[PDB]
Amino acid sequence: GHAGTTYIFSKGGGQITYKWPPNDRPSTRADRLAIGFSTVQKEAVLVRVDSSSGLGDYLELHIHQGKIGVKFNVGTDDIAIEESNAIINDGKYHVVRFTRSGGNATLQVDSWPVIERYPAGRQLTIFNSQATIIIGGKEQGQPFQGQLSGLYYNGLKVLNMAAENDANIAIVGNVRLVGEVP
Repeated sequence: GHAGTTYIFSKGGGQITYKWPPNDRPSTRADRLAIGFSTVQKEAVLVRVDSSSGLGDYLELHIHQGKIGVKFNVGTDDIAIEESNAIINDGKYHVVRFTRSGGNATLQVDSWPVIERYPAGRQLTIFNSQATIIIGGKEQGQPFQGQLSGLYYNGLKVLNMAAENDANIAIVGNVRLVGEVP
């Protein structure tokens, strides 16, 4: 079930943006991303994390032809990792956990076998100077429809922050906070 803070993204789509303060853009050797979701779409971007202007570095969580996947870049190539064995756009709740460690990565859904990716060509290590976490895919032209919950990225429980009106968060379009239980 949808755990913690939760948002519905509906018809038309919307977007939740976190902006690090200018002087506090982190650079990491390793990344941990986890998010609960539910949707029936074939195509959508759920979470995208971008490095500042002038750098190519990015990390993107998306659904392509029904399957959840991450694609990322740290100076070298685009690296894709995907759970290709099971459609995940069946409208039920699923958790996806992503790990990055240099150019290598892992991905796990609910509790299916862990998927490992090791780019055969050697990659750089650092996600440089992270500037924004964008949630909802509205910008990248592939807007999410459904529920997102329990977003975790490198310490930052980004959905809870939005619910607490963190000064560094901006919410736009058809995005609504799910209330609490009785």
